[PDB]
Order: sequence, then structure tokens, then C-alpha cells
Amino acid sequence: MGRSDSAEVIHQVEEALDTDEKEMLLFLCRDVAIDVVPPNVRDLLDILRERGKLSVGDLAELLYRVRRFDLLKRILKMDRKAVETHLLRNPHLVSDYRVLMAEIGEDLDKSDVSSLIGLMKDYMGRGKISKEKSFLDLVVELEKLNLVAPDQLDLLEKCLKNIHRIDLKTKIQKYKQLEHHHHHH
Amino acid sequence: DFSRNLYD
Repeated sequence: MGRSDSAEVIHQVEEALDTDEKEMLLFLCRDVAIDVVPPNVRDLLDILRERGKLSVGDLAELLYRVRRFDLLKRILKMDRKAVETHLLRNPHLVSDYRVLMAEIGEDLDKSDVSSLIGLMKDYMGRGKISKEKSFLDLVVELEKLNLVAPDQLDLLEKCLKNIHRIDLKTKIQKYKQLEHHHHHH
Repeated sequence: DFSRNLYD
């Protein structure tokens, strides 16, 4: 309803994103939407628009995580370098917790993911885990085991540190220090 | 940004 040409912009980005990238959108907006959206992910953005929570800046952030600087130029005419300085302020439409996990996974390469699994075996004890699963999948995997919680990570920093990824560890610290969001019912 | 986001 409300027609608006904003629907067209939303539709176009869905087609451009790969099935792998499309998963990230659900993950990032997972907190915002309890998967209330029908099976089609196209409707995911549609329901967000209705809530009025869909900001263009958010779309820029969403496209950036999936490493789609190319689409930024075509859809929002946003410079790739502009995103780097813009995100410097580290603004988040939704809790940084969900974005933090997606962003970190993006930084890690395929080899890094495999190495991370071995570290997880010691704590996980060899649970339902495989190299096939992506970094994003690993994040939700830990949720079942309740080894990682929004207000308590600890384990995440240790494993990443082993991979000699100080930058990732630093980003996590920002999140922990960003717990004073003063958000409550 | 925010100035390069308004693009919609």
C-alpha cells in the first residue's frame, strides 16, 4: 500500500543479491523481524518499510556488509570510500550485536573459518559442526549451545585472538563497551 | 554519509 517508487528500489536490490548474500539480510534483520516474513525474502524489506524502520543509510550498511560496493553506485550512488569514512562513526539501525557478527564473518576468509572450527572443537566437544557451514552459520550454531550470549562473548574474543586477528578482537570490545544502550521495554 | 543515503 502507499504505492511509492520506494518499492521498486527494494525489489531491485533483492534480485541483485546472491543467495549467499540474501541469507545475511535475514540474519541482519533477524532481530527486527521474527521471520514473520513469508518464505520469500523479497517481502522482508517490504515489511520493514511498512514499519518505517527502513532508512536508506541502513540499506547502504546492509549492502556494504555483503561486500557489494558495486551495487551501491547503481542503487544509491554511494562511493565505496564514502562508506569507510561514514561507518567510522559506527552507526547502527539495529543492535550492533547482529551486525557485529556479520561484519566479523565478512573480514574472515574461508581458511580462517576452517581454523576457527578446530578451536571450537575443544569447547564444543565436537558438536554438530562442519567446514561446510559458513561463519554466519557458526554464529547461530553457538546459540543452541548457549556458549555465546549478547551480554557475554568472552569465547569469541579468545578464538579470534588465536587466529591472530587483533582487529576483530578490538571491534568486539567496542560492542561490550556499547552495552549501555539504555534500551528496555 | 546520510548525505549520500537520502538517495533512496
